[PDB]
Amino acid sequence: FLSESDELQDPQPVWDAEPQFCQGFLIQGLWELFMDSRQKNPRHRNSLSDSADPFADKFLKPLSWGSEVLESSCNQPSTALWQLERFTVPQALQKVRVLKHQELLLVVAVSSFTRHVFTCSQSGIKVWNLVNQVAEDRDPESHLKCSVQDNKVYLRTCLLSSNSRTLFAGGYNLPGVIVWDLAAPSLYEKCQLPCEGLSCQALANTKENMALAGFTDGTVRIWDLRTQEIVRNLKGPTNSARNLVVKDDNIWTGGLDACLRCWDLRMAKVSLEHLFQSQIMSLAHSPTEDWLLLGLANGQHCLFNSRKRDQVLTVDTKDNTILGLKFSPNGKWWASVGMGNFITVHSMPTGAKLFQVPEVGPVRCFDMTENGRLIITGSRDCASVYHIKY
Amino acid sequence: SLRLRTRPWWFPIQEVSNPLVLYMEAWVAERVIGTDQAEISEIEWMCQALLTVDSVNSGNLAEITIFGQPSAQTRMKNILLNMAAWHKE
Amino acid sequence: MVDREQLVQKARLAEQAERYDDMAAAMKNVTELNEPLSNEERNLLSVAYKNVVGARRSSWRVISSIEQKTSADGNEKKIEMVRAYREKIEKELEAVCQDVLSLLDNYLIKNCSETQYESKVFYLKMKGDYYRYLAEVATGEKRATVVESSEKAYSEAHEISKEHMQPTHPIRLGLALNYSVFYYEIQNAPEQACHLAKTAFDDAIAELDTLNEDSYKDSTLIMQLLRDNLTLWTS
Amino acid sequence: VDREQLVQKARLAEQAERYDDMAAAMKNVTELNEPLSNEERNLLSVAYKNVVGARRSSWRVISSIEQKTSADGNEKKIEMVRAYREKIEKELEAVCQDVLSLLDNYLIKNCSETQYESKVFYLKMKGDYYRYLAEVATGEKRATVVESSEKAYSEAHEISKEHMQPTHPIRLGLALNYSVFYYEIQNAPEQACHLAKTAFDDAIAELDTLNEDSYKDSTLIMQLLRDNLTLWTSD
Amino acid sequence: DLQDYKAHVIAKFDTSVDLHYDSPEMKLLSDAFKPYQKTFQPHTIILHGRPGVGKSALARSIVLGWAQGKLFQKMSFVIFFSVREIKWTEKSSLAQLIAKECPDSWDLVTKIMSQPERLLFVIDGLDDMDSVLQHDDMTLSRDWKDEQPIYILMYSLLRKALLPQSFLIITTRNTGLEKLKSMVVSPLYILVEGLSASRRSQLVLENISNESDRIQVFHSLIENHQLFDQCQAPSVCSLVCEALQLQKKLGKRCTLPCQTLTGLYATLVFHQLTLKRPSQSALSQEEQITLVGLCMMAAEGVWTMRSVFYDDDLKNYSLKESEILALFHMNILLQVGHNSEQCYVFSHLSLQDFFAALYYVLEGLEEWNQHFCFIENQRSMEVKRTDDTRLLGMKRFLFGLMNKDILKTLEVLFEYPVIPTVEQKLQHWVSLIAQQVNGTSPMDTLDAFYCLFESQDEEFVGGALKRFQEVWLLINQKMDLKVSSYCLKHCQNLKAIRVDIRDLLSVDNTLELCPVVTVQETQCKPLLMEWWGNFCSVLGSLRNLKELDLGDSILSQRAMKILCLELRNQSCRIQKLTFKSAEVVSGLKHLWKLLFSNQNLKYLNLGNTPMKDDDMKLACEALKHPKCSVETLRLDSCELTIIGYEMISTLLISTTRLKCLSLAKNRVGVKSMISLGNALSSSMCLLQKLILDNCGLTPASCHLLVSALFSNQNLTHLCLSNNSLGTEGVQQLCQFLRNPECALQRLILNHCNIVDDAYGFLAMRLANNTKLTHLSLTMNPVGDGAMKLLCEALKEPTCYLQELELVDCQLTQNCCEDLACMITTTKHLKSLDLGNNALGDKGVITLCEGLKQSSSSLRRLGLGACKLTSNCCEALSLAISCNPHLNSLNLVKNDFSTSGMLKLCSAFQCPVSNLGIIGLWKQEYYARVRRQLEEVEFVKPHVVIDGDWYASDEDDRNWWKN
Repeated sequence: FLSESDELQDPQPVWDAEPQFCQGFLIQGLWELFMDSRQKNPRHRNSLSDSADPFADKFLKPLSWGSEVLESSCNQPSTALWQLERFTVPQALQKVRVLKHQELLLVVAVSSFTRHVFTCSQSGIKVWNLVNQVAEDRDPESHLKCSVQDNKVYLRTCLLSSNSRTLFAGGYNLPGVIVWDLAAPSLYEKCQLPCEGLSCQALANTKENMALAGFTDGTVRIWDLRTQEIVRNLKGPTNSARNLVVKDDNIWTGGLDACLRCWDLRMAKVSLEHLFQSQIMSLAHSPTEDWLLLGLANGQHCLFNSRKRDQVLTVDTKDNTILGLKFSPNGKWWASVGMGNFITVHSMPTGAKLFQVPEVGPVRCFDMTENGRLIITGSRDCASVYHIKY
Repeated sequence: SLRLRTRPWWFPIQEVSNPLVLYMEAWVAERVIGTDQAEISEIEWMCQALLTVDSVNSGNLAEITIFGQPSAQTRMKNILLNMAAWHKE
Repeated sequence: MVDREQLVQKARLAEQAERYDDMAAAMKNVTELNEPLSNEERNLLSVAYKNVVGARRSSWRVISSIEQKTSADGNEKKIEMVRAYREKIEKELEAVCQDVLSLLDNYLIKNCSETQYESKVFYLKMKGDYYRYLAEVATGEKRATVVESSEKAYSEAHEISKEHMQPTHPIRLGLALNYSVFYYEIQNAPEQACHLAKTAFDDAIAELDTLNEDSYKDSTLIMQLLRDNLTLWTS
Repeated sequence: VDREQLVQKARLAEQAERYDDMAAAMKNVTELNEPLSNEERNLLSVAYKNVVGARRSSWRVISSIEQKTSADGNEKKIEMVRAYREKIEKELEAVCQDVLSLLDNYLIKNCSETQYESKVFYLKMKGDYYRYLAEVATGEKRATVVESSEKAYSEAHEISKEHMQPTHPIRLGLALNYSVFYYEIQNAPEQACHLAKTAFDDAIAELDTLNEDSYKDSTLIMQLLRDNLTLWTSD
Repeated sequence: DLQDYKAHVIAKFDTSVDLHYDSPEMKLLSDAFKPYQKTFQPHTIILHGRPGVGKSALARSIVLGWAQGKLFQKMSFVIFFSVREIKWTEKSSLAQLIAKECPDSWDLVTKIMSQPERLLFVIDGLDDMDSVLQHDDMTLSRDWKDEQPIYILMYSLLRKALLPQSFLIITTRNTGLEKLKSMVVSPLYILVEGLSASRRSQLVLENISNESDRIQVFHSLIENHQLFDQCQAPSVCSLVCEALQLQKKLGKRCTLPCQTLTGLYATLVFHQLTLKRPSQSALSQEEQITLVGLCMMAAEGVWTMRSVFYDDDLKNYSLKESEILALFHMNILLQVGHNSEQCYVFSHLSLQDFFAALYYVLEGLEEWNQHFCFIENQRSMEVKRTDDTRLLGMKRFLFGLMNKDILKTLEVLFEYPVIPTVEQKLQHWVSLIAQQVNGTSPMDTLDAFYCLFESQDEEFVGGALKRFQEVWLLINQKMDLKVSSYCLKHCQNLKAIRVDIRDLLSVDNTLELCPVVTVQETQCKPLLMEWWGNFCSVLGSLRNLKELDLGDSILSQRAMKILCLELRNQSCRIQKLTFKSAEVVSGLKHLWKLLFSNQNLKYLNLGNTPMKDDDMKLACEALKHPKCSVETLRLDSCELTIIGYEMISTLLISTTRLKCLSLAKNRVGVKSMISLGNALSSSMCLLQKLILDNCGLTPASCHLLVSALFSNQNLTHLCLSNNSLGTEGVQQLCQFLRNPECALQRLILNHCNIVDDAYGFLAMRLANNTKLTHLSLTMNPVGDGAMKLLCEALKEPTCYLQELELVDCQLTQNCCEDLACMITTTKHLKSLDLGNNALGDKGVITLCEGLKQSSSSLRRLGLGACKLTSNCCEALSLAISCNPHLNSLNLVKNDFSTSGMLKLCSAFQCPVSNLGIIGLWKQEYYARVRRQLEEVEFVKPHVVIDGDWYASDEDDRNWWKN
């Protein structure tokens, strides 16, 4: 049937507890000796029935110093030119760690410069370090909260600056956009960035020392970071600023009205308009080329030229609603997450699918390191760390 | 018999166990360190390594301790060596 | 009471042993007690009768698909035999559906109170489903009668749930999906089905972020069931 | 009308996945006529195989639950679980006895000297159903069925090994079932492994004999034999 | 009543009256409380430190100096309570806790109502409590007078729920932070260091025996970081000095090792046992029980993150402090209580770790548990979140206790032979590290080397290191060189080694050569150079070593000279020397000198290193020398000048053993092309493999090259990848291939754009050709028509081609039926690659018709990245179910569903198929498919299922890429 519970969530990916560390193996071996000293005082029959109808220990390499894995690269069918080798493409993802947040995850950030991981849920932000050699982690370096400030406040989004010195957070009932300082000897809140009666749901930072956000009612506000006064206000339709991309001098905005707008900061006026067949759920911009990537609600991946602005072109059609999108540091491949248990990778020139990795449930967010070595993906309440094999 | 230092929160506790120890001339090291903390903290943040300089030695020497992962230790060591060579020459 | 608890335990055991006839009989005996049903027993009854009806539905579909080809072939004895077998399957399915509907009408659709809305919407949706199941295998004026009864129950459920539940509620989403399916298959109104599915999906997306954590999985599952019928019908 | 109509009725029941109807129809066929054909015997095997497999899986799950629960020793839950398990056991025993009575009264008796495939097939079925009865019995009742199963299995195995080619699917299946019986029912740390090893080696020596006609089932049975052998060697 | 409290605290702190000296560290602690940065004003300060530096003394000094002036002012109370005494199981509230800790100054209401503004809680030694910390939403008391467990009140105070705005200072060790750092809000971390780096060296050198080569032992002591850093505690430094003095006194009686902190740590415990029994005799029938109980209690404390033992922790192990003191001669257990509770502790955690290790050594000799009354409510299934940070000391001691002369002493003491069962477990662990499928991890290799060097034994180490056969080493400390040199002598099966020295040996400056207490220079040598020489000698002395890789080393002139000198040894059997990605430009002269001294050296990868005219000249002379035996020379990415090419030509035309030459990734001039052609066309040039990819080859240069190669009759392998080749060039190459006495076997044209006419020439040549077996045609614009031409040429019985590569050729489903026909008809082809073509489900289904017939000798088929859905899985399974000749198969970069993967797995299970290599990333599928693949690997133990399909190399396919 294509009727109620029509083959929904029928399978289940039994996640492995992933013990493959030699040090842990030795520790467990030494530990069982105490138990055995204290103690003193399969397949059934596989007869004539088909089994194809669904109803030497291997150790993973550790993440040395929380930076690299120290292995050897895969072979290629042919050699590559110097320019050809300048850009590489992944081939597989190997899970190395699991971070145990205690609540439903909303946002993740990495900043591999300082080897940290920030996980943001609706109650607070947990900070983890990647140098802790453990199969699964359940004790963060810090746990920032803001609930005690007011009666009942929610957190929606968090942002990490490019130079890894400032953290931004925004939510529903807060009196502002909280700012934390990361380069100080102590982890403390610095500014407030007032936004009295609005829900943030989107944040962005600009290299000219300015911050900006796009609220639910369509308002896009810009603040000066060094003095915390409102610089500019822009207004659009409701539920039309759920995504926000900043470029050299333009703001690209997309939301649930299926319209892509381009605000110009000098004149504070809309310069472009475009319609789409479904709601825009994700936006991204390539770091090297002039391509804007749009992930629609009906499963379409669309590429748009941010300079020529000639026309859009659909590359790949996923089967599920896209929630997250990000480009590689060299702008040669992208990753996509959605509601369909899979993390997908696509190449740049044509959007051809490279590989997939199953997950336990709807994947809401993910992030990538600046050196293109790790991928953090948070599905239900745990953030999984993946090492990219080139 | 006791030395105190401020450990920034972003520096992991796992990397205070295998320091790099070296010795230079105190006459260089005094002007190497200077007086204030601003650019010292900035350099520590940039290199992701901690630096400690002591002068309580045989009388004219500089005991230098560098913390962090080997890449950071190497970066700080090269910075110190190059700047000391430029000072002496 | 003690009999209620032991019957519930027996139904759960039969669920473990995949004896859905026994589990459905146990749930019927439970609900014959004229006592309000909790969420767990409601889900158990729904699952039992859904499986029991679905088995016969698949059997009838396969038999009819073979029978149309055999009729195109044209051997009279084969026609007679396949028709008799189909009529037997239809009689079994009709008896099951009629029992479910009579039990639904007699006790638990009327024991509910006015302040209770989730139970009312649940039972009206079940009424609509189990009348659509009869409609699928009906001909003549009885087909029209079961169709209008299903329309009545479904419309009442939709009206009740429109102004009392969050659009991201699993019950509301499931009711919208079953409405769209009924329009597309029984009433043959693809434009109405597509409009309704698109509206429900857009309403759910509007407040997807607010969605609470426990119902997040169920609402996501039903939403992904939607937009697939939409894609198929648009294509 | 009679047996031809019953045969196509069994075909329809198989296609619609209602194995009880197949079992009733082919019990009727066997009682009606003494001889039987190849396809008829195959479908007769398949229907009862599916029925007994369903009952066996249910019994295994219920027995596992009973064994897990017996640690607590609650005097009220244990009674109901035991009664339910005995109900399942009575169902399974009735099915097995019906099959065995049918075999004895019609299939074995009507086989003549020249027929060998039929004799081997029916004796293998008799051994299988006696084993199915055995795996739920305890005491002298278990001993009687165990010895009867072993007798039937050996009587079939002799004829199979001294007349049939090793690559025959019936011979391979009999070897697999006999090895499983040895390993599971009474005892075979080495006996079952030896029998499986010789059967697999004989089959693999002259695989070119099996050609393409029986490629699928022959390779499937050989794969099952290799899997069982590897598991037993590891354990 | 403030004066009374101040006088009381001064009187009660009568533990020291000498350390009350104001110091710059005290100034830093005092002024660090002021608002940091612009304006922050931190409220919590946490003091780190190793277990045994003066932290508790510092806290007591702070609270004492408060009630004297000249310290923290603007504060009302400095309430101090050590957590060691309390048992974290007392319902006492905070107010009554202060009341019970205050002897006679009740002042209940007055103290409650006077100063709810500015307190200063000084909590001491909270480093334990880590195990008992429930950390499961503990109740957060908001005010005093709350009857709760004192640990609950402590957690609430930590979380700033009890009396907010009150300052506090905490003291812990670098192990209790694991759960504490996430419970405090905006803390300030002060790290306190131990004695010094020079004071420790001086104190260690003062107690050296001074009778033999002692500088080696001194350096092996002061360069071991695990020993030196732990020696920050003055107690540990005193113990080390005492052990050194004892070993000096017992010159010959004591034969235990004089390093590793287990050789010298065991002399104290063993020698300082009793005074009676002058001969070697057993302790007693009871002292053994006392020792076992003490050891097992220490081990239990280590495993349960506990360092304070109460009376209940005793009397269940049948232990008594008088018995411990009688058994030993010092105070192993110290009492730090002042009331009914005693709360004994070990003197430093090192002793606890040592006894925990010793329990493992001596636990199976007798049945000890019969003397114990272990209940603990069925041992609480014991849980632990210990990880591995605090078990490092116990692991190191356990490894070090396997050394002989320690087991012998224990055997003497216990009158029973001691053969612990942990030894085989450790050996098995090291073996499991040694054998890994995808190479060995350098971190685990170095960890195992450290643990093995810890036990200065020979049989144990030799038994551990037996199955390595390949080693990857990262060297960044001198102790790493030391332990690697020690451990490599017993690696007899080692075949290949790779070593990376990123920083350690890259500068030649004898300035910071530890000038604090440096010994006389005349009878000494730089320590780094000496240890590097020792490591190189160990490398050169091995017999089965064949491959040496220098990784990312930045070796300098002196290091390179030493390495070459050690490699010039007669016993060296190194065949391959790889210098790619390493800086060796400094010691190229020494490399040239080494070239003609070792006759076993027959390979030299010298890529990415710039070469000059003089260097090329010296290399040419070394190659021309009769003593040389180099056959392969890779010279890619080097900046070859014009003047180097005539030298290369002269070397080629002279007498040499050179066979393979690589000149990749460097522009070849037109003028130099004529010299290369003159060298190549001569009859005295015996060269078999020439690699010229990524070169600046124009059509004219290619024409010159082939024209020169016309008369050559020795070259058998030729690669021309990433070059511009025209139709005239392909025609000339075909003409060269036409004539007899050519003897060309492998031809690689990998990125030369080829036009359809040239495919016509190639097909005409392949129609009737011999001596040619491998043809690589990847990444070329060859279409369906040229594919038809090639298959028609291949169908002829007079074709001996063996391998065809078409990985990224523009092929579609229009040629798949022709390919199937060619596969069926042919009888010599065995390897076919189709890597980036859009054959689709229809193309693969068409190909399967010819694939399944098994009428050919096809063994290797590449079907990766062909856009295959689950529709073609039926045909693929049918083809591979009945095909006993297939051996390898590639299936990566394809979209397969669960049902298709299940069908493929069922096909793999078939006994007929003999697949040996399968290309699949098993982590891209669901649990059911993963279990099926695991079952396949379980049934067939020789099948390799890995995604690196091109890693497998049966024949020399990658000869041009090394």
